[PDB]
Amino acid sequence: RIHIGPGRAFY
Amino acid sequence: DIVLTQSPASLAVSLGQRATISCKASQGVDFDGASFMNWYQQKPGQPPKLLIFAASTLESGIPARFSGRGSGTDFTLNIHPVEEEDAATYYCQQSHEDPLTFGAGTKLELKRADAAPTVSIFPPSSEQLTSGGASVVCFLNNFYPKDINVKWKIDGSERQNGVLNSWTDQDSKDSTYSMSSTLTLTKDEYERHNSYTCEATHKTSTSPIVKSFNRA
Amino acid sequence: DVQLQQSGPDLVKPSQSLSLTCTVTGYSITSGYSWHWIRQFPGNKLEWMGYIHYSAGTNYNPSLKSRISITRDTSKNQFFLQLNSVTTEDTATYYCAREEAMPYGNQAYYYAMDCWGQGTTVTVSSAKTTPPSVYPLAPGSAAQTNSMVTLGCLVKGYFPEPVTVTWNSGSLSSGVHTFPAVLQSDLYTLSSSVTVPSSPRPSETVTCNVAHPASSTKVDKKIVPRDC
Repeated sequence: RIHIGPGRAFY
Repeated sequence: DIVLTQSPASLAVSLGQRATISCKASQGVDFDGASFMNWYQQKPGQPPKLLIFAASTLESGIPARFSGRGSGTDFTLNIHPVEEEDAATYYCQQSHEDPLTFGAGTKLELKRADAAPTVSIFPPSSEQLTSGGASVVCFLNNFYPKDINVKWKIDGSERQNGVLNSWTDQDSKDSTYSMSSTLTLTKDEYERHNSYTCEATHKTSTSPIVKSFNRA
Repeated sequence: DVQLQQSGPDLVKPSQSLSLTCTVTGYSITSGYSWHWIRQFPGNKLEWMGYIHYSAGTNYNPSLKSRISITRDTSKNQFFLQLNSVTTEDTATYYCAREEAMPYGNQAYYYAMDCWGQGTTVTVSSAKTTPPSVYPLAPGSAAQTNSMVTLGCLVKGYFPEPVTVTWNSGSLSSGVHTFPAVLQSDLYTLSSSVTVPSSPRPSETVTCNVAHPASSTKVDKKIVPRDC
């Protein structure tokens, strides 16, 4: 799985 | 925006010592099993290099002397033991949301013995005066610590207009700092006064270090 | 390994447009998660500008949204930054960076900007190329107590950076301090000091050599004792 910030534009 | 506040802004450490740098976020950067706080190291004349990501994971090739810890809003970068090559600026950076933001940076500098500045003052050269300008220069070289207060005095009174200062970064060989202070005036203004004093207050002396010259 | 390289004008005039290119080698731009532009201001403050995502969608810093644009060229493997209506406040070092998936925890991945370019300095100014005025700085009015005597060289009002300053054509390298240039009403002023034994000056000649490549200027000033 991958961890991308919840506020990143392309979450 | 998530504002990152680093502490302290500057840290002087001796080799082999432990250095701890903090980073406080204005709101939590934790989410679904990860803390989105990364750390960068930047040496002068070089781009930032990723050190730690996701709060505590070291990037490949970074030595174990670096450790990151924290969660929520509070994070710390620790270096133990500190080595010569560690002198650099360190930044924390959050990837919890866009816009991505960085802290202002903590400069890790090397601690050395206190050194008083060697002060020299210089009258304007005739080549400049004959052209109508007058810059009086004062060099405050090889001192430590970095904090110094320089004041210009003309005929006994403090002058603040026309003063431009420039600092060097810590010297890589001797770890001292140097500074240049220039007072620029027109020739006419220059010739209305006689006594020019460059005065420095530094931790190394209870009395100001003073250098002067009289036009004549 | 992957390598990023910024290129573009180093000097732009106010209200014009700044355009920079980031060339990527050893990795295709279509494979990276996102490609970013970050700038660093004198004082070391880093401001993220924006990025182009793999989907080709972009996201910008709200502070720059009205005048920024990021595009990519899949063929030349480059991405670009366009910043309009620049002001002197836009003077900074510009970097491009790759955001890639890093191994995290137990077979997981975490995105981080792991590879940055070397950076490219951009100055925004309306100043004209101007050669420096080099002034010799001789001790107040004598020699002095014990061994060391400090001499100087003032390099005033030039544009653009940089100037190269040596002492005695490079022969004098120890005891030299060249200070960072500072802006003095749109022109740069920098100074250099050299500390030498009382036995060498004024008996031996000390000269500061100054080269300003932009204007092709080369000046050599001999520090001569002040004739009072």
